[PDB]
Amino acid sequence: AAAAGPQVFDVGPRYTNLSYIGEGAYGMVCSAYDNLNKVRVAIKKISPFEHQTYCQRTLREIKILLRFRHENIIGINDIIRAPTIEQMKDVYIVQDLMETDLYKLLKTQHLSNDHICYFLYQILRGLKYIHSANVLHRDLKPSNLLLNTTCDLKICDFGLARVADPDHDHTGFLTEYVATRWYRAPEIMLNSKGYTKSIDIWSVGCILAEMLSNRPIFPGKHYLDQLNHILGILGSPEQEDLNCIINLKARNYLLSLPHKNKVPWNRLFPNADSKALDLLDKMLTFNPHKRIEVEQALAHPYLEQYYDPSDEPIAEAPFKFLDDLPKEKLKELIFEETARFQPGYRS
Repeated sequence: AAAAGPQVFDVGPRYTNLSYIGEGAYGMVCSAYDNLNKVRVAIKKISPFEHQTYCQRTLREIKILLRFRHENIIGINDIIRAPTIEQMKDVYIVQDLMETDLYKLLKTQHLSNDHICYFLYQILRGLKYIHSANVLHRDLKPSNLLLNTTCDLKICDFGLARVADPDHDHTGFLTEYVATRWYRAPEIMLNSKGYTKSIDIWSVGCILAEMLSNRPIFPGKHYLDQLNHILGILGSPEQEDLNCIINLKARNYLLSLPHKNKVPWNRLFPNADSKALDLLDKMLTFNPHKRIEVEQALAHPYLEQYYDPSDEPIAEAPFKFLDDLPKEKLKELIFEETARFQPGYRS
């Protein structure tokens, strides 16, 4: 019994004065007023119950976000749903209102070196906490980095997140993959399921590059094209790195390519701070075993103004949970996961 330029956006007695925003993440987003807290908040209506995938992504995200508590990761403030499973058709997730995201910002604004440094610091600070919980985000990109007007940055969208599993990371050449193409690490196309922490560091390197130039560094138009963009900049992998790829099909593909030399980061980014480029290089390293880890990245000289490991907190314990559960049983776990926000007992 309240409408937003259709459709039904019914968020109960707490949240007044709706105001449409976007249409992302298989639902719809409005600004609204939190009468208990007296601040404007953001609300996403989620109607995922018709597709098993939507339900998977939704449960995964709610479980992680309710467990995490960190300044640089979006929190869930409230969840609104019907009082029974039967009546529950939609779920509304209430979060802090964030003005913009890095994707929208990069369309129109050039970043100062100071803004790049502070945004990168906050991304890595959030990622340290995520990785400390043994979780991989697996879809970091500018549109999943929320910003407010005071340059505070919060990571969102844990729909493809997974618990790290390096022992089961190996796969064959050209294995299909779901996360956003332009931010995929080279090993995804060669021999990796993206079950290790290094997958996220690559995505952060891509984001840094994009903050430096306002354009994606590796804009592949299709699955294999992505690998060739990467190789056009990094150059042919070195023998040691090629020897690490024991997958014959992936190794022979790399050996089949004509030799390409590295394109120097300062040719690519002539206006960039040289310490930023040194860190860039370390994040965009071909061999994931040689790729910098999140805590080393935080200690890099580029970030010296901000680095303070006592103020870079970690999760109080690892996270542990999947795809085998049907749409019906997923609705039930979602119902249980959101119980804490219910009025429940009222006299």
